[PDB]
Amino acid sequence: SHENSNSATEGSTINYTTINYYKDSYAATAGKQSLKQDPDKFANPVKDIFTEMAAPLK
Amino acid sequence: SHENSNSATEGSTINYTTINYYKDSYAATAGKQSLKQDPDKFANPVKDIFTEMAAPLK
Amino acid sequence: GDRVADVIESSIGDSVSRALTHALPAPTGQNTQVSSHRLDTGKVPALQAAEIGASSNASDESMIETRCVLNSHSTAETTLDSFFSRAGLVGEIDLPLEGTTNPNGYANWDIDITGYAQMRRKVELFTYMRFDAEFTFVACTPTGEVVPQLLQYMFVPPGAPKPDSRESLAWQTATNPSVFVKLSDPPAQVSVPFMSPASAYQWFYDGYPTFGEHKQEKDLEYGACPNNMMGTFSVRTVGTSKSKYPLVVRIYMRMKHVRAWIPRPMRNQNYLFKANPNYAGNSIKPTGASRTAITTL
Amino acid sequence: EIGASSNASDESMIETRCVLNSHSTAETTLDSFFSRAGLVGEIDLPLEGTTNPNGYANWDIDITGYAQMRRKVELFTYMRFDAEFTFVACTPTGEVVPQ
Amino acid sequence: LLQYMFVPPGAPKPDSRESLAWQTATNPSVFVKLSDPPAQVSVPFMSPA
Amino acid sequence: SDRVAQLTIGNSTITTQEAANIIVGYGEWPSYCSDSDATAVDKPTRPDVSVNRFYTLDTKLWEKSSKGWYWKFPDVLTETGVFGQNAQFHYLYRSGFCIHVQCNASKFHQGALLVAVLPEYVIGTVAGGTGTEDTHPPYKQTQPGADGFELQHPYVLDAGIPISQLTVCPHQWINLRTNNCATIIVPYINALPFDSALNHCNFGLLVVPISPLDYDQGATPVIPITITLAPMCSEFAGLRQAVTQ
Amino acid sequence: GFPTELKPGTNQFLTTDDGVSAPILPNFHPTPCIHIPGEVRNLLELCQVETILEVNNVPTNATSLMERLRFPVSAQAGKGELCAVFRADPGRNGPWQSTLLGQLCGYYTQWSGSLEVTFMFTGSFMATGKMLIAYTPPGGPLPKDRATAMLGTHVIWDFGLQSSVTLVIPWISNTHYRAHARDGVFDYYTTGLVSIWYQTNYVVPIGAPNTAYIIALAAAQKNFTMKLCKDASDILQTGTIQ
Amino acid sequence: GFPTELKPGTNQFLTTDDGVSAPILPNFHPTPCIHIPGEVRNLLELCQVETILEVNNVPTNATSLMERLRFPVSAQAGKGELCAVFRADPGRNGPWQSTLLGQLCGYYTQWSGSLEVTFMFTGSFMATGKMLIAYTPPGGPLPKDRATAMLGTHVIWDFGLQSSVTLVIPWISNTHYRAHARDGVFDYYTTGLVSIWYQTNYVVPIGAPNTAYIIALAAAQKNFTMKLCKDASDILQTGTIQ
Amino acid sequence: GFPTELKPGTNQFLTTDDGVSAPILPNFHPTPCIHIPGEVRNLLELCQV
Amino acid sequence: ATAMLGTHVIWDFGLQSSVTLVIPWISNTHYRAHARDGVFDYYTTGLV
Ligand SMILES: CCO/N=C/c1ccc(OCC[C@@H](C)CCN2CCN(c3ccnc(C(N)=O)c3)C2=O)cc1
Repeated sequence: SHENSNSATEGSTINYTTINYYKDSYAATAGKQSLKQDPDKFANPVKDIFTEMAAPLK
Repeated sequence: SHENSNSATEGSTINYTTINYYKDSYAATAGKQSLKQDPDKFANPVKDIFTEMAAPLK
Repeated sequence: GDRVADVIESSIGDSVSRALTHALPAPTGQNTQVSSHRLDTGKVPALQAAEIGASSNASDESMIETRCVLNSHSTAETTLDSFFSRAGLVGEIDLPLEGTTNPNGYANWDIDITGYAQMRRKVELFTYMRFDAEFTFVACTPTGEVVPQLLQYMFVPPGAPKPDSRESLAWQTATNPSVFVKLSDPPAQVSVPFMSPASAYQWFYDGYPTFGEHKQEKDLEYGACPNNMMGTFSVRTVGTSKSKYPLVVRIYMRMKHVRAWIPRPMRNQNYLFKANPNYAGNSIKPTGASRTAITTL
Repeated sequence: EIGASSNASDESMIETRCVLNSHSTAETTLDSFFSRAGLVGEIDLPLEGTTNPNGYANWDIDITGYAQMRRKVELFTYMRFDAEFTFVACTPTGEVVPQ
Repeated sequence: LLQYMFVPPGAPKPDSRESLAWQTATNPSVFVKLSDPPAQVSVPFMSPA
Repeated sequence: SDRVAQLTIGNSTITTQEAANIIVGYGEWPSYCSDSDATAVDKPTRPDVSVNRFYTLDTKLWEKSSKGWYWKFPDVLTETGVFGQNAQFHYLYRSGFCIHVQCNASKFHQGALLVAVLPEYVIGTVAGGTGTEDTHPPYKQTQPGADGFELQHPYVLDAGIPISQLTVCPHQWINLRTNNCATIIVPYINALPFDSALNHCNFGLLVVPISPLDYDQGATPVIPITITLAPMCSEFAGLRQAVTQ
Repeated sequence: GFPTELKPGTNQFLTTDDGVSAPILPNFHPTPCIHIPGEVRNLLELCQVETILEVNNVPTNATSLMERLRFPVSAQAGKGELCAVFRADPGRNGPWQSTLLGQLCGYYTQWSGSLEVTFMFTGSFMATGKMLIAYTPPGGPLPKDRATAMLGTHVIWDFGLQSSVTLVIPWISNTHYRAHARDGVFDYYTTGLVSIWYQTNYVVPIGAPNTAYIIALAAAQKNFTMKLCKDASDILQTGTIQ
Repeated sequence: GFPTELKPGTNQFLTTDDGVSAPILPNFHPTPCIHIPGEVRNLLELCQVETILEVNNVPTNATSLMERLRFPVSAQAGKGELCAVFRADPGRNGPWQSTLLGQLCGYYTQWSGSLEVTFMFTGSFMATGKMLIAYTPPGGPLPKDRATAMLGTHVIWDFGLQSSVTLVIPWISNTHYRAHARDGVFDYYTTGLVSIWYQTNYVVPIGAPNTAYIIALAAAQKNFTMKLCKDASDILQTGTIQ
Repeated sequence: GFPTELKPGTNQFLTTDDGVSAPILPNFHPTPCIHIPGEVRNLLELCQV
Repeated sequence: ATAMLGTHVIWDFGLQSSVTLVIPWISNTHYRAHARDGVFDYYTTGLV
């Protein structure tokens, strides 16, 4: 389909698989999102990463 | 589709991408228009064009 | 040109934001590997230093003797779209015959979804959100009866004239988008794009919208971010004469194509007002249940 | 005096930085501006009245009776276009009757 | 006009016709008229077993 | 080797022999605004060393009964050094921050402070106690300046949200038996590339004691908590006369 | 028949819906389109054409309306006096309303771009002068003196053979787009102020008028765009149009 | 027209139906999306971030709420005394409610995965001690003594330079997923109990406090997932929000 | 819109009609199916016992 | 708060008993003569 690229997720790090019948992409369905995760951004945002075996403070 | 060419924009300097289910093209959707512009026709309709750097009256 | 060394070697202007982490595909829960007894010195997975600010890296494998478990449990239902793309109530509009509110057969609702707790608490888990939305409009009398009445919904963006009566000229709707529908027809439904001047809507704005002295009488503007004010939703019965029926319009919103940034603590005190996080100071309650002693269930 | 608009740009009036502008111009095309349904005519068929009490009415096709739509088209002198016409009927209270 | 709502274990059960739970922001709800054809939906295998 | 550290930027250097590593907010270092994210066309000014340096702005006393404090960024610096002047003369501002909270004691003192950064930290009022009055916080409470402000109800962060979940934000703890400082690096966080340093506070810095300060009679009772911070990658645009608010 | 299922939206009439509708005149062919000069393709083409800015929007009686199209300058006392001021906000009530840009701007909720105002001096050939035209970005209050205005974006204009000078109001915003600004919270989107001061003085010899007028022409730069169509704030009709 | 036949479901509005709806603003283009730090992609990303577990969920008066964030330890008499206990059930009323995991858990009917609780000792550097933290899988009643707790999954914690220790509550279930457990038949899904005992004793020299506090941080392991979206048990609003 | 024409049968609910119905739980994934002895495939399997 | 605006070092007592403050050469002239009260204060290095 040759429509407009006016979706809120146009240019996202996760590609979607949607359905639409109109010339404006935001009219499309939610579809399926990409199953990528990055827990470290929140759970482990340390500069110098420390291993599991070693002692965190040495 | 093999329909009639009875649209108001048949033979325009801008091509459209439309949808239709009838034999008469004017029944079609508005679609998307070509994004061409020509400001000079109104903003600068001078015979002898003058540069930006130079002085308009010399 | 550049000649002095400090200028040639400076990092001033680097637009590439270095990232310490990156996303990996994770369509299923992680598996469990076999493990055996470990009796070592130097190695100590169980000991952590929470002060650092990171969460424990200790895993089942290193704390107990585990077996192998092939985990095929999906992670699909916890994506942002899975969580938010479910229509919920965000607005109610009454059009009574004899009343004190909108007895003139029309109403103007400022588009603001923070009037309902269920939906509000979910979106406030994040600071910034960007998304498209599907809006559904359910109309009927206050008993839930369906009557043969024609309505007109019109989206009035900021700066467009707000209708001031049922016969207002603004209903000519030559440019604003309007929907004409019957209470007998199924609920009206349309798709709305991301309309903010900003890259995202934000449920929290720790600032003021204008400059100047922020004296007592203007403190009501603290936290007000125009980037979130998308406009007015106007409704009217279609006619020069009053309607014969009392009506109610329920507005449901279903987000889609969602992106969110900056997670935050979740509301734990009842909401009081749309515009802010004010809470009843004399009723600050614990986040959850309590008990008599720390040594008893 | 020449009759042309200024050719001066930001670049030459102040020290500028580079800005990659990806703001679309799509919403200002003629179809984007006009292809939005607006009111251009009203026809009354009253039971007891002074206008059309005989159960029929003739309306001269003329869209200049309403300001919003009129002001938009009068921005241009000549226009050529196809059109989609929608007809909304109901009683004066907005009631739907089996007629 | 009726409202059917699926309340899974642990979700708040409505205690009145005006209960807040009807906001149905997460549970799936169907709004339909007795005049419309019978409502119809597909349900997956939801057991923990 | 993770306990010792030196932070040098501008004409200032910080040292610590009891650190606990460094946190980089949301895993990304501060950076200048790219030409594709930018929108304003004037060439920005990037003062560099004269504004990206460490500023020690305030010292609070940790007491056995202290409830906790907070500071707003960039509010805390708007009237200090060259950074302040640039924030005043320009409409547009953007930068990152390196926050270093200091608090030392003895091997006989105890207590733990939670140091966290909360973006768009909107403050709420107790609504007249009954919650029937729609009151609003005053300017001196939303933008307290360098002296900061003391939390009235830390459990709900004075905004109806559980402090018990504040750790979902970039943070570190100062557990006296372990470390004597917390260092958090924060990138520019906003929905716009640039914004006003005066009307908008990008995030708030919270320093709250979760485990109360304690010690025996005879040990130094005055235990200060000092706040030092440095802007990173400061950029300014939209020049005109200076304005304080 | 083929199994279908009606979904919400069914039967509704959305005024901006771009659909297909049955044609009333089958096999009809329109009159061919001959060539006609001046075809426009995009409203942005018109926003770049300068129109007269009513800086002097004060007189209101019918017989004096034309005076709004020009403001005066005259010999002063060399104290860097103020000539005129106005908000740069294009979609706001004020001077910009007289311009085609301001009017078209009214049909869109948001805009983005640099602006330009060109001032034409219509005094006599023997009149000379130097003016300071300044643009104060958001947050800066109306300059009390020339020394304060001079701290912002400005142009120093010298009267001469070139009758005009252009002040560029560069796009300096926090947000990518601005909505129409007005008093209240929406002042968040204000563009700023424009002030005109005497740099030296208006000088003339014996025999030439001591007062002359300046005409201001405004339009948009090529980086200017608008989004989110809306109805204009005005509806030019009182009762029914007969 | 094309032969069709309406089927049941026609006209209904299902709130979780993922369909297509006509766009209200044709040819509209959103403001470009600039880079913003901290984007989240899946709620599971947040379940792995530790938050404070209110083990000491007993004080209820406003002025003492903060005391819920930490529980105490102090010199005992060496009889392997009990320090504290709590259910491991994450989506159940109790301590876990203070954690972000417990809260997000409330929006899902079923969960599956291992859990982890990290205990941080905030006593003085001169304080030493050894605690026994135990996890009793389903069927085991609250341990009467340390000798009974010790028979289950446990960790023996030694105070030292490393202020914290992690107790892993490994996923030990009969079913692949557990629904939220509560009193009654749904106790079928209970995770078990966690008890903390003194292995030796809290020891300190002259000059240091005889009482110190422990802060508990909880989150989920990487094998943790949740299914079947549902509304949370709470609705934070009394009357209409004005 | 696309020209259609409703035919008889429209709106009826036939209990043995094998059709498609909207799913109430988008992106839901059932508990995996472990091995269980004695699966039956056809009632004829039982008629021979 | 005023001192902090200049070149400074923040010293933390610990195993390393010492800390070094560097008084970087920040002068207008390439060389300084010995400074004393009066016009020769022109050559003063500054304060610590
Ligand atoms: C025929 C015409 O049919 N037209 C339908 C139609 C329906 C809905 C439309 O608009 C949807 C815009 C919604 C999604 C934005 C909701 N947002 C974002 C940020 N925000 C917000 C943030 C912080 N604080 C507050 C606060 N109130 O204190 C509020 C919000 O409420 C437009 C048109």
